[PDB]
Formats: sequence, structure tokens, C-alpha cells
Amino acid sequence: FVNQHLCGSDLVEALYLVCGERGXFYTKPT
Amino acid sequence: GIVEQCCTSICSLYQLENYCN
Repeated sequence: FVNQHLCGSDLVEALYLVCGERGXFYTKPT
Repeated sequence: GIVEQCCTSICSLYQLENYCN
């Protein structure tokens, strides 16, 4: 898994694939 | 904040699970 310093950009990235707020934040909706 | 441990410490998948649950 990923147990390092991911700070926002990454920690929020895992926050997506993880919780995803039941939807999606907004990064690259290609 | 989050980065505090998810940037200065270690961020685990369960720790963020708590960030949203």
C-alpha cells in the first residue's frame, strides 16, 4: 500500500480512489 | 490538518478511510 508522505495532491488522490466522497473532487475528467 | 501526518508522518489507507468515514 502507500504509507509515505503523500501530502495533499497525493493524500487527496488516495482520498478519491478511497472514499471519493461517493462521487469525485475534480482533477482530470478526460 | 491531514498533511500533518499524511505528509509529515505516514498516511495509511485506513487513516484516510477515517478522513471520509
